[PDB]
Amino acid sequence: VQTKALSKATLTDLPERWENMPNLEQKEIADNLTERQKLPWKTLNNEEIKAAWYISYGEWGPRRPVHGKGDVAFITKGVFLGLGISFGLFGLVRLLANPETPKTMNREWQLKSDEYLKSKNANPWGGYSQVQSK
Amino acid sequence: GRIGESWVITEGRRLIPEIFQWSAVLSVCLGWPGAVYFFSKARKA
Amino acid sequence: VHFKDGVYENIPFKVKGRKTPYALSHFGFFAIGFAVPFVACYVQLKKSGAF
Amino acid sequence: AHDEETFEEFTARYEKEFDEAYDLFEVQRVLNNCFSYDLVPAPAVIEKALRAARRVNDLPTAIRVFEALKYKVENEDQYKAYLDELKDVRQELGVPLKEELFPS
Amino acid sequence: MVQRWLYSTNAKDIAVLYFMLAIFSGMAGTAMSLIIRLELAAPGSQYLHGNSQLFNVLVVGHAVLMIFFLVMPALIGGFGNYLLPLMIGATDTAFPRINNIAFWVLPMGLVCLVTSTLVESGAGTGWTVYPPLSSIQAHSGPSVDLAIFALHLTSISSLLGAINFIVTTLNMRTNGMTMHKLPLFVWSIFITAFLLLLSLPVLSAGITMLLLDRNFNTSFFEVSGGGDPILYEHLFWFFGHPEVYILIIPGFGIISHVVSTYSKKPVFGEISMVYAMASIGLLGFLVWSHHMYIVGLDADTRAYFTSATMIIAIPTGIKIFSWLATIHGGSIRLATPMLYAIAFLFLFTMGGLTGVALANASLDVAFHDTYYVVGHFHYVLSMGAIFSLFAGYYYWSPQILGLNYNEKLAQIQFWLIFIGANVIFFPMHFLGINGMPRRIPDYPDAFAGWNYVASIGSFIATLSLFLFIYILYDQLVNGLNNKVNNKSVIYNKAPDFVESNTIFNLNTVKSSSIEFLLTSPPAVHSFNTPAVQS
Amino acid sequence: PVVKTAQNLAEVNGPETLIGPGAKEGTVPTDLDQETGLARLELLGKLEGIDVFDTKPLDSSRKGTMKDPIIIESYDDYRYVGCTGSPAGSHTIMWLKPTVNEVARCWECGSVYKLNPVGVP
Ligand code: HEA
Ligand code: HEA
Ligand SMILES: [Cu+2]
Ligand SMILES: [Mg+2]
Ligand SMILES: [Zn+2]
Repeated sequence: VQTKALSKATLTDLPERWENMPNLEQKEIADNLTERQKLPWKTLNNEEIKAAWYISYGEWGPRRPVHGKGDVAFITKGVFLGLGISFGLFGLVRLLANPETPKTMNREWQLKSDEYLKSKNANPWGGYSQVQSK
Repeated sequence: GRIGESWVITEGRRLIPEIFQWSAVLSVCLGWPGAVYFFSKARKA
Repeated sequence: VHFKDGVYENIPFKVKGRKTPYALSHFGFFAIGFAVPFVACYVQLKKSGAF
Repeated sequence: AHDEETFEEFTARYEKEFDEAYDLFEVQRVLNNCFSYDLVPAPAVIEKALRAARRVNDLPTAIRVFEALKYKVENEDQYKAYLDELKDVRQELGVPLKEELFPS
Repeated sequence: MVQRWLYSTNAKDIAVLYFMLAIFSGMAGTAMSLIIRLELAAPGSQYLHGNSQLFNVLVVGHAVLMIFFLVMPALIGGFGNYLLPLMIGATDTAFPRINNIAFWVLPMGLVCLVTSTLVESGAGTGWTVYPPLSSIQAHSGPSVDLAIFALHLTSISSLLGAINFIVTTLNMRTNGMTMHKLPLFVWSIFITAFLLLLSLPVLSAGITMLLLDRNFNTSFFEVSGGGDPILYEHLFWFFGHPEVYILIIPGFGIISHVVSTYSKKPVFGEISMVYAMASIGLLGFLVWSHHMYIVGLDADTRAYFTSATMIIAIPTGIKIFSWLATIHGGSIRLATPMLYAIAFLFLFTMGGLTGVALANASLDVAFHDTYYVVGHFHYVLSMGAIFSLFAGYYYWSPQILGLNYNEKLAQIQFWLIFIGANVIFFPMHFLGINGMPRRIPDYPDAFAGWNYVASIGSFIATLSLFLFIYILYDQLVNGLNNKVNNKSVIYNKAPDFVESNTIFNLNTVKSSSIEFLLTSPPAVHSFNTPAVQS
Repeated sequence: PVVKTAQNLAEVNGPETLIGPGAKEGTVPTDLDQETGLARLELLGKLEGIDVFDTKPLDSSRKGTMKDPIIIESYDDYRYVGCTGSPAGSHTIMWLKPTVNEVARCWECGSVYKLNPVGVP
């Protein structure tokens, strides 16, 4: 009967209020709740039980999650952006390599080069056709 | 256990949806050579 | 003499109090590290062929 | 002791370990060391844990017993046939659950 | 400041310098890997026009630089020098000038290795520098002499660090560390430092025999004159397999510690795990000629070695099974070193399975000097030692450097290096079983697809390292702001379930080794008084 | 000024008292004669009976909590203590950092550690 209950405006909406409260008010309502818990428990109002549970066990400070508030979306955006950036830079590094190809790279050489293979039945059951060019 | 839904059902419900996503992640951690072969000109694309 | 300890007195780089930005030294270190095989390739490509 | 612990030795050892605690660190420590074993404890352990949390006079560790237990059990029929065994201790001790306290 | 970084007989300010040469040489070696895989992207003479000798010089530079100047410093030298005195309670190491000269004879091996690739076109042999490919008739010049003087200097550095480590954890332990109570990374650095001084003397003897039959007219491997080049293969691979077991055992220690501390569980049977690791160490000498199944050994000794390499394979298996057992049943907090620890298990089990596919002396005749071998060792060396290196840095550097990194950039760096390095070395197996030999500038243009896929992957694996460089910069200039402004993770060990936040702020760090109890950047005289233990 | 050379461990007064007298022209030197500094300090201690640099695993006989803690001694303001249960090897080794202004509570054993910080800085 000695300690006073916390009023409604000091303690309303506390899981939506704990992050931007000043560090001088947080110690005050922490002291007030940890002395309100020394009463019989049934006379603790249902507004402050949620407050005590969020203060002692909420997802703030030490219990903050490592993937918080859509950062899985940020990291998959970063992964696909990195894949696109590396693809584009590989393309414009590939652009400056060498003008001419080895002459046996186009399809016209490849048709003769596997006609020669089927003349001598090389790779008879597996694959023997070599084209790989457009 | 003794009283409740049986352990066979309550762990089959937990693990039977896990087998298909395991097969998905293994079929795309070892099966992307098939996906890169599928679009190339060797498959008469 | 025990050398005095802090958050930036454990590394050879000076970071906070400088005249030049830290990005200059920090990226020039890996610029010369990434460009030593390129200068090896250049000195090997002027000795035999062209470039 | 690396030899195994039977259930009666488990519940007697932990009842005599919940009786001795005096601070809050001790109650939460022995509660964590009781819940992070393999079995779920019989309610002879957990009503003594509720009394030992009442002796230190703080509420939310007399609620996280119930939520840690809901994470412990294998279904909710075990949870309901459990919770009607700790009915009157929850009544006269006046602790709430989670699902009725935070409706979501 | 000259006496704190140039004379500097203090094992904390030597490890930072080890790490600086490690990141410098790793950048140079991955520039060489980028140039190699950029030239091998398509058939026909690419970016370096013709000039196969330059490609041989580039591949021996990549191999020997990234082995003996990135992985061995940043695992043995840097991490052992910073952590082996800091886990057993020594104020710092015994023989301090010895591990100062080990560091300071590293980069002169580096500068003579760099200037070996410029004079008289250059040493091209590959990192397993063989005769009579390297004798004076088939390879003239002072290039490969400087290239193996680099190996003499790196050999001397690693042996001096080995003697340093062995005595500093055999005598200067703290008050209660018994002979089996040390954390497992101390045991890994212990056994690795034994394998160094039991192995690399044979290496330095063989390569100085190579030097004095190059220049001093002797005839160890000059065959017209009495010798034989098979003796070099024996004398080299007697070090060559213990060298990679040296490079991978501290990886096992680092991965054991990070999966112990990110799953809130002790490792499953630490005594059986350290017995398995010590038997791997004392058994890794008996299988040195599994790299020589082709050269003309008898079928009987080939049968012995293909029997013994599978008993090499079994305790690594029970180590990986104990890792699965100690992450089973935990409370796994998926932060960025735990991600590398999880990826290391899969990406090293894959390489070990293809390694025991290689280990059959029957089966090695279809796979020797073939890109299947590259797919095996660029799994178990690259992904193994460097995923353990990344899970060492991202786990220890908030305590060592005292500046917290960015977290989302660390996770995109992990996923970029994971994807972009799994796409490189996986087509190497298909190139191997289709018939591509090693060390070719490029190839007959049948298998023209998988090289292109690997080359489009190596750019991702290089861009992830550029993002790691930006992670280093963002850690170095935004450490305190990543402490404060909620971009990082601050507590690596989360509070347990029934523990309050006001009770977590009492016992902040629930460690099991000393290192996470010292303050960020730790004091230069940390253990003034000994650190007692029961 | 005037300096004698600390015949046993009681009369040491800093690093200027551990010198000792030199050997003669013909005799081999004993370690009591010529050894100086920390080695002379350890030798004089071991000849008196004690040994300095007191290395001992800490007392894990009793548990001890906040009515009477486990008292540890340090010459500095902190001392890293690795607790291993109420027997010698009960649970795995958990490292605590008891300092001058805060006790250290084990969270797995439950024992607490408090200093008597000797100091003299
Ligand atoms: C240390 C071992 C190591 C590693 C990691 C690599 C990784 C790479 N290697 Fe390889 N390689 C060898 C050692 C290694 N290699 C050896 C021994 C040979 C045999 C030579 C012979 O026999 O002739 C060889 C051969 C070899 C071949 C086969 C060529 C042939 O012989 O025909 C190719 C082709 O792609 C290649 C290129 C690459 C590329 C692009 C990478 C990429 O993976 C590189 C990207 C790597 C990273 C991005 C790692 C991160 C880098 C850091 C610097 C992190 C810093 C962090 C800390 C310090 C904690 N090297
Ligand atoms: C980091 C050093 C390192 C490590 C750890 C390994 C690991 C292994 N390696 Fe490798 N290897 C090299 C370095 C290494 N290798 C190098 C540098 C080359 C090229 C040399 C050159 O230039 O020619 C090479 C190539 C190479 C060869 C030479 C082939 C040739 O060139 O002709 C052989 C031969 O036996 C081999 C086999 C093995 C085996 C059996 C393991 C085993 O230790 C792997 C153990 C792991 C497992 C076995 C998987 C985990 C276990 C389980 C999941 C349990 C179940 C498994 C079984 C029942 C088998 N690899
Ligand atoms: Cu080997
Ligand atoms: Mg060979
Ligand atoms: Zn304890």
